[PDB]
Amino acid sequence: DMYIERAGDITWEKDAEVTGNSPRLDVALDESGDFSLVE
Amino acid sequence: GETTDGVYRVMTRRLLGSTQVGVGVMQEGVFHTMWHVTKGAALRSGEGRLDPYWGDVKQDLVSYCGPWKLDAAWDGLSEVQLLAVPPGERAKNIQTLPGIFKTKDGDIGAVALDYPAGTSGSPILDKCGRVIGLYGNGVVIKNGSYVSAITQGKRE
Ligand SMILES: Cc1cc(CO)c2cccc(Cc3ccccc3C(=O)N3CC[C@@H](N)C3)c2n1
Repeated sequence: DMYIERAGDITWEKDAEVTGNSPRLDVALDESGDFSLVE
Repeated sequence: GETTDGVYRVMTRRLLGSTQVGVGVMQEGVFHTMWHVTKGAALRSGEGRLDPYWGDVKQDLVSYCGPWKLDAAWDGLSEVQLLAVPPGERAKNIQTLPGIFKTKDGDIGAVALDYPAGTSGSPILDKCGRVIGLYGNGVVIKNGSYVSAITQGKRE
């Protein structure tokens, strides 16, 4: 049995850690909601 | 129960200790998370009960107490922030320029940030603080690293 606890406000924070790349990926989405790489 | 707008942890006590299974967003009295987090089960907020209202295993989304409310969209250009909420760790904004999932049905924003499974449902925001989708459904790439779709629902 499952419960929720508040964790913060939803706000854009100026000067947050900038990181991560921006890949363009060919993908398929199946009936079960699972993404896969089309190669 | 707690109905204040913001981001929330989704916890279970059905395993060892109190385990975070995911994350979600409270907006306009509706709780928004990913389907694989709850499997469509009821939630507690203190004494208050939260019952499912809408869900879709293919979109991997679910809303509680009312219809999906979040309708902002990635503009296709600007950087975004993942308001990551990892298990046991404070809420933390991570700014990134999304990549792209190219599918037969269209292109979707994707964010290449790796976090534990329990981070599923953490919101992705635009510069105006609007939630443009949730983190936690995506794909493992050549490297072994995770790319999440920016998953958004439709608002009726
Ligand atoms: C495999 C993997 C790896 C990593 C990290 O490298 C993940 C990071 C964040 C979030 C997920 C998703 C996740 C969470 C918890 C249980 C299952 C899944 C999962 O893979 N799905 C189940 C239904 C399907 N729509 C997605 C990650 N799944």
